[PDB]
Amino acid sequence: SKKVIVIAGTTGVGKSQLSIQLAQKFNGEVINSDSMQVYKDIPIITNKHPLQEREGIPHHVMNHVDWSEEYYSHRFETECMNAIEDIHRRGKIPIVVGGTHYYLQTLFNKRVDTKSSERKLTRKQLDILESTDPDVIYNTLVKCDPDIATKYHPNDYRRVQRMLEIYYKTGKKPSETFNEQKITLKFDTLFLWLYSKPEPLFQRLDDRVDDMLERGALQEIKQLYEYYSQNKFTPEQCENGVWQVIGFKEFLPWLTVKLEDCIERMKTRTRQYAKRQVKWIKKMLIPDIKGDIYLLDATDLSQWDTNASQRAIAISNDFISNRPIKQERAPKALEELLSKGETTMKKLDDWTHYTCNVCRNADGKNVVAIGEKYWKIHLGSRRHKSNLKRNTRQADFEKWKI
Amino acid sequence: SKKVIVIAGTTGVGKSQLSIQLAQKFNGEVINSDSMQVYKDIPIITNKHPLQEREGIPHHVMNHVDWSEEYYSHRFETECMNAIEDIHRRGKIPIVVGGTHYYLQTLFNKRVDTKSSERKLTRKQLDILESTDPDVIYNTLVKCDPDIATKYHPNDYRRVQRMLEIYYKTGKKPSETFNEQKITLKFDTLFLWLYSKPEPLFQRLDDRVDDMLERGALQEIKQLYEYYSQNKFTPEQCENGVWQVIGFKEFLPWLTVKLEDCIERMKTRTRQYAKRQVKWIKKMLIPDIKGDIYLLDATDLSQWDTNASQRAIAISNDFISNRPIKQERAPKALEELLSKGETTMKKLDDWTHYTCNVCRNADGKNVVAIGEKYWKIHLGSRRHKSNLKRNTRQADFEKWKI
RNA sequence: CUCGUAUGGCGCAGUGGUAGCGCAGCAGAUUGCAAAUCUGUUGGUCCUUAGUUCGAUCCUGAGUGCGAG
RNA sequence: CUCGUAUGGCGCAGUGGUAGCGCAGCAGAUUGCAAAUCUGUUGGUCCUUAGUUCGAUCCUGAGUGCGAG
Ligand SMILES: [Mg+2]
Ligand SMILES: [Mg+2]
Ligand SMILES: [Mg+2]
Ligand SMILES: [Mg+2]
Ligand SMILES: [Zn+2]
Ligand SMILES: [Zn+2]
Repeated sequence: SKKVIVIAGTTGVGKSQLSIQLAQKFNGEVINSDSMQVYKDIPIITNKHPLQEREGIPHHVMNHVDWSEEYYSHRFETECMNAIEDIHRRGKIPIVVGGTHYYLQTLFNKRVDTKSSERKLTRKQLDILESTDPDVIYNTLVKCDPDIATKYHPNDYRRVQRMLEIYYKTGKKPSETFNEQKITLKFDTLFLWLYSKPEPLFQRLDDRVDDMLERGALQEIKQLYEYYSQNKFTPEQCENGVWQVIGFKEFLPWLTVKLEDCIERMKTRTRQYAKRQVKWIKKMLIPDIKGDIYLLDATDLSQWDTNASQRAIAISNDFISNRPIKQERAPKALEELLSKGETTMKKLDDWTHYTCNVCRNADGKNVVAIGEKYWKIHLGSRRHKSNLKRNTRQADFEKWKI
Repeated sequence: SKKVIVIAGTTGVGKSQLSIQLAQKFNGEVINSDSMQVYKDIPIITNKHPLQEREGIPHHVMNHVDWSEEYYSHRFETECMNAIEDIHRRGKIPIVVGGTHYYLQTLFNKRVDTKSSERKLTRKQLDILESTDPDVIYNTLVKCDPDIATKYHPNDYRRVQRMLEIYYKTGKKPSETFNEQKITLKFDTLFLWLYSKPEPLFQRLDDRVDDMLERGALQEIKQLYEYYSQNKFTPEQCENGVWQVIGFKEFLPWLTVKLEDCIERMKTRTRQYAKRQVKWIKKMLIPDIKGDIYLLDATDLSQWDTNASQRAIAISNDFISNRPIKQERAPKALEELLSKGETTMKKLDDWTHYTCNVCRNADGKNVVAIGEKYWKIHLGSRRHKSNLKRNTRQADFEKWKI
């Protein structure tokens, strides 16, 4: 009965705090899921409650990757899948905690294997793959497997390129692979959503940036700018590694109310990450695991012990005890959060493309709407209204000539 | 990949009526589950849509059994599995329905493989298995694997006996087998719960019995008593076959007011089945498939086309189209029906046994409560109150003699 | 006119001293029998009355409801 | 009292004919980069008021808040 407990949510609710209670209380090792904490030390700014608070619970896939390195999906795909191994073969229950919920796709069938195949990537194929022009690599995909071709935009470099590579290396179009995909989840899992109202969670996430300088956010980033030298690397790769952490790039140009230049920006970047996190849980995660998840009202921190702690244990208990849970799944307060309307409903289903002939971006290309709902939006945007007006307006230069 | 569309619900909405609407628009075979439709003709009373409005839709597992045969959970566990095969390899899709929701338990990993190891039980083992006394075969189980032993009552013949046979034939205790059981479901499934209010569904189920005589319920049962005469199946083989169908035993005295004797009884038996059906879906099915099911308000039959038909297609559609459904999963009206409280909550979790020393049934044995909740109930039942009262009295006289 | 019977929603057992069984109902169970099987439990205080009595559902008479020649 | 000056949520441009830019904010995508990357979009009656001009956000008269001796 390979069971696995997963804690999802925005930072500022107590995930790395609950993962501790649900650790010894049920014998488990906590795995990480932050495309930041994996980088050697440099805590505080990268968030990670002091070691003397992990209650001796062996964490995995975190604090080990070197600054002058890059962390990708695959990396976690194996490093995580691996930690689960050890934790399992040790009668201990894994507890995956993390903000990059994209990585949660590993805990269940959703990845495309691309290594066991030796499809000789002929020169002609690579030239198309490693092409400088985005539309030429797209049209190629449009031909072979036009299905998946529509699910993406002709400007989605990373995406279109990824799909074609799959068609080439595996031979079998990626459209079919998905049409007959397991989608099931490995190891019986228990998803816990430790959510918190936006307004408060925001006020907290900001006072968290303030009191973040006191703990030594200064030295943190300062010790970060130090590694910046003795190596040198222009923004050609100095914006994809530890560099992303909130506080580095903010004081980067401020080191070649001037304080606000970095303060307000930091507090902003934080919220953005949060907002997206929620979006991914609501539009991706939840819908995929078919609304099977348990919310935890973390809005009021003065009731966390009863609204998130106590509640968590109970739920987590029956989960491990192989006994069906009796918990309502979500407090009446945060009830709509799981409703199809606040989740799956926000998804996209109409992929039919649309092209506006009277509008185009800087790249010269005409605008490309995807979906009736959105195609109709463009046709109503000031943009379209203006181009359409000065169009029929530049035409009125004929009446005054004929 | 291979998908299936089950249709649960009592017998007073249109499960068979809708199983057709979908089986066509989405191309599929309607696998039956009702343990009554699986008998040569005799439909007018065993209920099963006539070929008239059949619209040439293929129906499996039904009408293939003869009056003289005892159908069980295995013959279905095989026939169904086979029927689905054909459908899956014929460019179609299984549209399973049925009334005996128990059998649907086969649509996933649950049962044990007590076939591979056809090990022969030593005389000593069989003697214990095929014992006449229920407590002696139970104590045996209490010893080897006391875990599963508590999940049952010392009077649960069929149950306790079945568990022991699993321990013997497989060697591995049934307690562990369940503690590490898949529980997952084979083939992506879509459960549709075509429910309807109790009051109305009852009024309908009864006018159903009335107009049931007109279609020829008389000849139906009459042609049933005819098969009775041959070999004249004594009350030995009268509860293991078509015999149990409504009308048979009901009108047995009408062939050895006198009309109500069978009328009221019939209408009653009907409701009983319905009530239990709902309970199984609410306490068993739903909880198991983790509240993943779609209700369909069939209370008002004047809105069926919109509340059950239209709605069903839509949901069914995205299901097959491999697109996550956007349907609210259950109309605000019938909302509590899926709530943990109206389902999983009704389950039993405290299995600790309890014995009353002042109470015993006809079998002589003392009462055996299972679970605090219920142990406390017994301690307050009139039964206990009386035995406890007439006890202190016929025991206080001794306290008087001296 | 002759005679028994006249108890939980219905069909029944039963004792001078304060009551039961099955059906139904409610409820739990269900990992080859599930329209089966198992388990628990809510309803009467014995048609009405006056007496017979230390006290009657069970005793006597009667008003009354059914069963018969 | 004499001069600067107020343009969408924040900061800035800008033209005689009825407006932009960066940043926020909102929305969609995501099956080896995801704190990435891609795509779409809502905000102002250009301070108030009165005039020359056919036209006023940009010219002129004061009007009001803000800043300057
Ligand atoms: Mg933390
Ligand atoms: Mg007396
Ligand atoms: Mg003044
Ligand atoms: Mg922006
Ligand atoms: Zn346009
Ligand atoms: Zn008792």
